[PDB]
Amino acid sequence: DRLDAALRFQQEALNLRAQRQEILAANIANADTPGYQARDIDFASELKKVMVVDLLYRVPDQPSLDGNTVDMDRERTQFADNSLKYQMGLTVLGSQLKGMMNVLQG
Amino acid sequence: DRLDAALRFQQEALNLRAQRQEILAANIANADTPGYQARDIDFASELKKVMVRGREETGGVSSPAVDLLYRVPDQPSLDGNTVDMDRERTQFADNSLKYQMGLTVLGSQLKGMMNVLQG
Amino acid sequence: ALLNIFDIAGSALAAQSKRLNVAASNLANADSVTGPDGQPYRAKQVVFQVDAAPGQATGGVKVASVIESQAPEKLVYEPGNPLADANGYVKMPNVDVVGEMVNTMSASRSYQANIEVLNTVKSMMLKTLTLGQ
Amino acid sequence: ALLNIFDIAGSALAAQSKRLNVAASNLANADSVTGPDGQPYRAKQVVFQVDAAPGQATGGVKVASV
Amino acid sequence: LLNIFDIAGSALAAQSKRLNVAASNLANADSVTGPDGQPYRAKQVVFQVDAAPGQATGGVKVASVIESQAPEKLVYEPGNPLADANGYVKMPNVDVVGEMVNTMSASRSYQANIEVLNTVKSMMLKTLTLGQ
Amino acid sequence: DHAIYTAMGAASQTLNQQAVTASNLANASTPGFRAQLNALRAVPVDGLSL
Amino acid sequence: GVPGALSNQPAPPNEAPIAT
Amino acid sequence: GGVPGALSNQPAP
Amino acid sequence: PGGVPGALSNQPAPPN
Amino acid sequence: PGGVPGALSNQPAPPN
Amino acid sequence: GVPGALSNQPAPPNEAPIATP
Amino acid sequence: GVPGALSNQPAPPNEAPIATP
Amino acid sequence: GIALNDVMADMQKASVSMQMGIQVRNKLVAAYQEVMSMQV
Amino acid sequence: VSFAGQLHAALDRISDRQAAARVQAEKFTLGEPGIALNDVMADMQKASVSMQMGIQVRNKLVAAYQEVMSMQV
Repeated sequence: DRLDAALRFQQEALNLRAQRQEILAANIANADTPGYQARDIDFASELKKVMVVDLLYRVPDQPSLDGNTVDMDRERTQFADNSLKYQMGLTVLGSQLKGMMNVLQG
Repeated sequence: DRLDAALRFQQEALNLRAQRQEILAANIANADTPGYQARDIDFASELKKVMVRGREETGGVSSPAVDLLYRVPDQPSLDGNTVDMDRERTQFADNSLKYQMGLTVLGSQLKGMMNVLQG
Repeated sequence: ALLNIFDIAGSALAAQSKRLNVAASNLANADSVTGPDGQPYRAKQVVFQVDAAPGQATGGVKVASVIESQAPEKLVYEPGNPLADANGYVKMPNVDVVGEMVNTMSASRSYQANIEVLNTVKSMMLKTLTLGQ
Repeated sequence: ALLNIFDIAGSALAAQSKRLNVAASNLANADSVTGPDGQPYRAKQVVFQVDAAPGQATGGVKVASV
Repeated sequence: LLNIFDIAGSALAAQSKRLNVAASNLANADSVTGPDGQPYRAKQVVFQVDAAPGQATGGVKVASVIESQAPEKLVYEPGNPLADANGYVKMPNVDVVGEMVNTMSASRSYQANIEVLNTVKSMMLKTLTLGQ
Repeated sequence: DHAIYTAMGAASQTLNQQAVTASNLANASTPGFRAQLNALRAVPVDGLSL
Repeated sequence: GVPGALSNQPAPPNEAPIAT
Repeated sequence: GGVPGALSNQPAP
Repeated sequence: PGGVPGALSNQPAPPN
Repeated sequence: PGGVPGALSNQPAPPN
Repeated sequence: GVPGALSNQPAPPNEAPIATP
Repeated sequence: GVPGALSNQPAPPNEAPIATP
Repeated sequence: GIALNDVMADMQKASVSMQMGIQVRNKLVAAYQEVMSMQV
Repeated sequence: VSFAGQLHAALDRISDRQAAARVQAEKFTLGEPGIALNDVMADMQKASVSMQMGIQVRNKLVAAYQEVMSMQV
């Protein structure tokens, strides 16, 4: 359907933002697990792949003794950024749907 | 001619409202620029002027032929701008309501005419 | 001529965003000692000008250029740090933290004011589009 | 990825965390006689550089090495 | 209700002026000299009713800014160049508690006036849709 | 909106005065030292209208 | 001039010197 | 231009 | 002629 | 008319 | 490379011995 | 004179003397 | 350039004038057909 | 050149503006540097206003055509 092609990009971006949000929250929740590696996804490459998931390990900053590589500050900033981008995607998708609607209303 | 003349006052007042709001938005944008005197226009005198002699432009960079007057500052500032934010936001809201009033009056007149014509 | 408010407020938003970014960059490097070239970090500030071409009455605002702040470099006596002076006077940036925090707050407030201007202007444009209907 | 302000402030947070970690490790090892190999502990320092991604305009803080 | 806009704007200006005076006074609690060498005398705004064509009720206008007449504080620093023949340097009579309370009350009045103006503007907006 | 700048100036100059006082205190053992006096001058901004 | 009124002449540049 | 905005994507790509 | 907004242009500048 | 608002007026003063 | 980047390899285990092996 | 009501005559000016004279 | 304020106002004015022309012509045509539908 | 040509030009202009705003939004969502959220949001706003203008013009034009076709000959 042509309607899907117009809204495909924003829907895929929104779904990818939700998945990465879940991954970041999993990183936050498992901060205290000894031996847990902080995982993340490269948003742009996966968005290419879906439009046309694989988890990448985060490069550790400080060496802990229990093997936990989760850094609070980095993932807190990433979490806030992902929340903001999810809201922006919701706004853009809603604007596109509302425009398609006011075209029809009459 | 007759219909153009009957709807000309409110149309010109609404255009002058738009230009005054552009000026007020420019004042709000430059509110933190050092060395910017706030500008505003006398709505009534400029409205009568546009009424008697048609609208004109300086060039056409183009701009209206309105007289950009300086607002009297309230209290001094070291940077040297006279944009007092309370005055700016009060004039902005007042101009907003008056523009909506002009839209309402013009729309009412135009319906008041389609009512006659429609049959 | 309500469309020009879009340009005016968009330029104002961009300029305030640039000013906030510069202030945050200065604040985050208050404790820096070295630059990419080895030079000490110099506190930087934007310059605001009226975005009016010759013959234009009133426009928005534009960032002319970014300039190094005029203030003495903060001298620290640490002649043990590998970076030092002839007499061990490490040069640290001249960032005034209170000024940067106040600048950040002011930029945020001006940004929000411009957003309100844009919102009400769009509402008026829609209402004008509903003139006779 | 990150918005510019987010990246700058998050880099600042990470750099301050690294400096605090270095200070804490130094304060812990204030009375250490030997390491794991037989050499004295040496006080660590952290060097802040400006991560000027564009030409001389802005940038957060990075830490080259301890 | 446009006169209400005039009233609210004038009152916002007056309360902002009072807040600015209080902030300047609080900054200069410990100031010892000005440009001319005279002590800083604390400033106070004067409020007056702006009802010139509106009978006895109207907005509030700041008539003037006046130096407070409370006696200047005296500090014994005979080595100070500003010390007189008796060796007393004049320091401002700014009351810290009074200025803090003035700032707080001015802020509250400012917010109340803003809420009044918003309610009046909303009422005008709804009046614009009479009979429809 | 500009009282924030007056208060910020007051706070920054308070920081400067504190720096002067700390520099004076750091030299309590310096032989033959003369302490630096500090004073907050008030600068009245000229202009209109009040 | 009354503050908040309109005048055709700009306000003079204001300065805050430290020493007269 | 020389300065990227605060609300722009990391200049570092 | 504009200038630097905020802290720099609202602090008492040097005489010259 | 009116006088100084706030602290100065709502403080007891010598009669004059 | 940079702390906070993305790599396809898990970091090596974080061992801290008390004596030299 | 019920508080909160409306009266034709203005309220008398209040006074806070420190001494009776 | 021309703003929505002018565009909408002239657009409405043209709609009004066109409606007036249509109504006047309809009246004239109805009168003519009533005259010609006569019986002499 | 003609009325149909002018209407086609207006439709092309509106569609081009909308596509430009959409492309900039997708570029921002992509993570490419230099694209600011301010510009994205303002351009989306402008595109919405232009779409609404086109809708109103279409509505009136259709109303005028219906009025003309209702004329009795």
